[PDB]
Amino acid sequence: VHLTPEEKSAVTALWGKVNVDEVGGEALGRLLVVYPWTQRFFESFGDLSTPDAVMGNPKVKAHGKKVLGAFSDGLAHLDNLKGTFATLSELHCDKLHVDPENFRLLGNVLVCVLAHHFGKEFTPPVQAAYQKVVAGVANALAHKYH
Amino acid sequence: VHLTPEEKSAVTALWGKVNVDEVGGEALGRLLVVYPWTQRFFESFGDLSTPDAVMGNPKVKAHGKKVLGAFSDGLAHLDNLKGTFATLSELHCDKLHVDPENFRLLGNVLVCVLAHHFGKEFTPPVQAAYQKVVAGVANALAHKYH
Amino acid sequence: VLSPADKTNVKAAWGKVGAHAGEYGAEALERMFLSFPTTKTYFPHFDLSHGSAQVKGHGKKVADALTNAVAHVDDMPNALSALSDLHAHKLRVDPVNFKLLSHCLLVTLAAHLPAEFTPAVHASLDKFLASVSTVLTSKYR
Amino acid sequence: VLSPADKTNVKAAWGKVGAHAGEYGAEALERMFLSFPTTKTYFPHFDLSHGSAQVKGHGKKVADALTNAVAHVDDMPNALSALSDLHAHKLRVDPVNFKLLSHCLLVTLAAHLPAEFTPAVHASLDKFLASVSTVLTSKYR
Ligand code: HEM
Ligand code: HEM
Ligand code: HEM
Ligand code: HEM
Repeated sequence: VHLTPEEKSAVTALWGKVNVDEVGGEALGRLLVVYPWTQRFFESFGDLSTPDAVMGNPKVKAHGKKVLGAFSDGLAHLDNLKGTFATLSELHCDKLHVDPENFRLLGNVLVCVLAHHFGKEFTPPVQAAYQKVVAGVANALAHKYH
Repeated sequence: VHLTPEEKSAVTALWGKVNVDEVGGEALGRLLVVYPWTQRFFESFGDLSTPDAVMGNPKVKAHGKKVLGAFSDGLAHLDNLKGTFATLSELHCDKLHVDPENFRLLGNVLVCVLAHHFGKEFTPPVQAAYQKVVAGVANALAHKYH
Repeated sequence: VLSPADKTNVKAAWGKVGAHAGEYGAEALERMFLSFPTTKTYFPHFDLSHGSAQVKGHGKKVADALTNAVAHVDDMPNALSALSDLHAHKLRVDPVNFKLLSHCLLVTLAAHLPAEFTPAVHASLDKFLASVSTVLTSKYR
Repeated sequence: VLSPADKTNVKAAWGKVGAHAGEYGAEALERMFLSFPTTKTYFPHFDLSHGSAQVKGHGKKVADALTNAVAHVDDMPNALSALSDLHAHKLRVDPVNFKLLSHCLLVTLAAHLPAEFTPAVHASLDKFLASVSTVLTSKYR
C-alpha cells in the first residue's frame, strides 16, 4: 500500500528479526482470549475455556504459525496485496465464512504482540508503518467477499 | 468506486428526481439532530437547541444546499471521485479540521432521507448502490488528510 | 439513556408499524445482505434469495424481539436477557454487525412511515436501536 | 462488565506504571497522531511535533484521569462524570476515536511492561479502556 521507502524498510528490517512460529502462536492465542467471540471458528481445536488452555493449545499454536506464515509471505508483495491474497480471500468467504472484521482484530492484536516483543525498538513511526500494513492485509483479505 | 452499469443507472435515474436544495437541508439538519456532537462545527449558525430550531435554521438550510450541490457534482464523476474532491478534501482537513467520520455519518443520514422521500422506489438494490456511492464520496473527501 | 420523549417517540412509531413488523424485519435483512455482504457470513445455512422463506421467518423473529423490547422499554436488559446470552455464547456475531442491521431497520422504517419518521423520531429510533444492540452485546466478554 | 479478576488485573498493571503514567500518556498520544492522522483534527491548536510540551502536558492529564478511574473502578460513572460532561457538551469528539486511543495505550503498555502484559491482563485492560470509553461517551445524546 501507500508505503514510504523509510516505512517499507522499517517494516522489512523488523520483520527479519521475528520468530514467526512464536509470534504466530501468540497473536492467534491473544485474539481468542481478548475477543472470545472469535473462538466460534475453532470449536474443533479443543479446550479454550481459559487463557492458559488457549495459549497452550497445540492446534492454536500451529494455526497461528500458518496464518502468520501467509502474512509473512505477503510482506514481499506490498505493491500487490490484492492479487497475492485473492485465492485466500475467496476461501475465507466461500468456504470458511469468516467475517472480515476478524482480520482487523487480528491485525491490532498482532501490533500489540510486536510491541510486547520488541519494546523500545517498536517506536511510534515503526507502529504507524505496521498499522498501514495490517490494514492493507485486512483489506486484501476482504476484497473478494460477495 | 466499482459500480455495475446497472447500479450506475439506478443511481442516476433516482438522482434525477431529487430536489437537491430541499434534500440538502433535510440531510444536514437531520445529521445535527440525530448526532448532536456534529454541531461542534456550526457554532456561528445560531440556535440549534431543538429539532425545529435546527431544521428551519436558514443557515443550516443554505449550508445543506451547498454540500449537496457539491455531492451532485460528484455523481457526474463517479470514475474520478478522488480527483473531483481533492481541493475540498484539503480544505476540510487543513482549514476546517473536520473528522472524516462525519462524512460517513452524513452518508448514512442521506440514505435515510432518500428512503423517506422515495418510499418503495428506494428498493434494496437501489440502496445498495447508494451505499457504495456514499462510502466512495466519504473516502474521496478523506483522501487528502494527513 | 432513553429520555421520556424518546420512549414516547419509539412507542408511537412502533405502534404504527403494528402488524407489519414481520414484513419490515425481512425487508431490513434483505437490505443488509445486499448493502453489506459480509453480514452473509453468519447465515451460510440459509437460502438468501429474494423472498426466501428462511429470511421471512427470521425477519419475524427479529421483529418480535424488537416488539418485546418496546413493550418493556423500562426493563430491556431483563426482557432481552435470553437473547443476550444466545448472541454472546452461541451465535457470536461481531459487534460491528449490529450497527449495520440497525441502519437497515431505520431505512426500512423511513421507507414505510413517511409521516411519522420526523427528525425527532429518527433520533429516538436510532438511540433505541443502539440501546438494543448494547444489551445484545453486553455479555460478550 | 468488569469481573473481579479484571479489576485486580487492571490495578496490578497500572500499579507498575507508577510514576511513568505521564510519559506513557504522552507516548500513547504520539502513537495515535502518527498511526491515525484523523485524530489530529481535534487538536488544531496544539504543536503536534515530537516532544512538544502540549502533548506532554496533555498526556499527563489523560494518564491522571485513567489513574483516577482505576482507583474508582467500582464507581466509574460517578468519578468521571465531569470528564463525561466535558466530552459530550464541549469537545464533542466522535466516539470512533476512543477506540483508537485505547489501542495506542495498549500498545504503549505492551511496550513498556513486557512481563506484566500477559494475555489475561491484555484482555482486562482492553475491557477497562472500553468501559472508560463508554462512560466518556454516555451523555452524547
Ligand atoms: C493475517 C490474517 C490471516 C491470514 C493471512 C490467514 C491465512 C490462512 C491460511 C493460509 C489458512 C490455511 C488455508 C488452507 O489450508 O488452504 C487459513 C485457514 C483458516 N483461517 Fe485464516 N488467515 C488470517 C486470519 C484469520 C482469522 C482472524 C480467522 C478467524 C478468527 C481465521 C480463520 C481461519 C480458519 C477458520 C481457517 C481454516 C482452519 C482449519 O482448516 O481448521 N483466519 N488462514
Ligand atoms: C458529502 C460530504 C460533504 C461535501 C460534498 C461538503 C462540501 C462542502 C462545501 C462545497 C463547502 C464550502 C467550502 C468553502 O467555504 O470554501 C463546505 C464547507 C463546510 N463544511 Fe463540508 N461538505 C461535506 C460534509 C461536511 C460534514 C459532514 C461536515 C461536518 C459535520 C462539514 C463541515 C463543513 C464546514 C464547517 C464548512 C464551512 C462552513 C462555514 O462556511 O462556516 N462538511 N463543505
Ligand atoms: C437488532 C438486533 C438483533 C436482534 C433483535 C436479533 C434477534 C434475534 C432473534 C430473536 C433470533 C432467534 C433466536 C431464536 O430462535 O430464539 C436471532 C438469531 C440469530 N441472529 Fe440475531 N438479532 C439481532 C442482530 C443480529 C445480527 C446483526 C446478526 C448478524 C449479522 C445476527 C445473527 C443471527 C443469527 C446467525 C441467528 C441464528 C439464525 C438461525 O440459525 O436460525 N443477529 N436473533
Ligand atoms: C481514554 C479516553 C480519554 C480520556 C480519559 C480523556 C481525558 C481527558 C482529560 C483528563 C482532559 C483534560 C480536561 C481538562 O483540561 O481538565 C481531556 C481533554 C481533551 N480531550 Fe479527552 N480523553 C480521552 C480520549 C480522547 C480522544 C479519543 C480524543 C480525540 C481524539 C480526545 C480529545 C480531547 C481534547 C481535544 C481535549 C482538550 C485538550 C485541550 O484543549 O487542552 N480525548 N481529555
